[PDB]
Amino acid sequence: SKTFIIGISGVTNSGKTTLAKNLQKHLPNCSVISQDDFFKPESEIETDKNGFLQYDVLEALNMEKMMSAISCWMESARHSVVIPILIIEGFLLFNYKPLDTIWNRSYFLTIPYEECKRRRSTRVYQPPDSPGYFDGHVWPMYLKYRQEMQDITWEVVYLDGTKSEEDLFLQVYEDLIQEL
Ligand SMILES: Nc1ncnc2c1ncn2[C@@H]1O[C@H](COP(=O)(O)OP(=O)(O)O)[C@@H](O)[C@H]1O
Ligand SMILES: [Mg+2]
Repeated sequence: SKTFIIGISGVTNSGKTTLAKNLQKHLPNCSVISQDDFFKPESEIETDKNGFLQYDVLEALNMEKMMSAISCWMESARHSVVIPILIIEGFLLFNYKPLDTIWNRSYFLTIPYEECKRRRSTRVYQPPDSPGYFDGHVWPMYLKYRQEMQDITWEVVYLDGTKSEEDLFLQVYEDLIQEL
């Protein structure tokens, strides 16, 4: 019956998947769900005035399919001990109200504008980032999300994504040992 559910959010390229993976390998009976696995097909993505595909919005995501994956994990978690841990990591978690009571802990990776743009440029997407995509869409949708975070009623731990991978792992691991 009992579970421990962790949210890891933050801007694109802030190290969410990396952190989730480092935690998983050190925590027993731990799983990870990635929001990145639940994008709608390209044809269902809206395009704005400037021709920018709206990927960085809840409407780009099949959150019904994501919820069923979380329910599948819970059912598995029930038979996993003869406390199971789930880590949900993704760029748009904490503004999704159906999940607002799920979080036992809530982490938010932050990196500044320049570093985010730098990392984002080293990654190859499907389809590739158009020129101007970061300034015309990615960063604006991020600031909109941070504005939406201002009415979150529960505690969120903001993490500095420019710290080394191990530094971030230890910081979160130390926090978790104290919460579990
Ligand atoms: N602590 C860190 N410091 C610097 N770079 C990192 C760190 N963690 C991950 N990265 C790198 O930044 C990029 C984004 O990492 P990833 O974990 O995929 O981010 P996200 O899941 O938030 O998109 C990758 O190239 C990855 O190797
Ligand atoms: Mg990721």
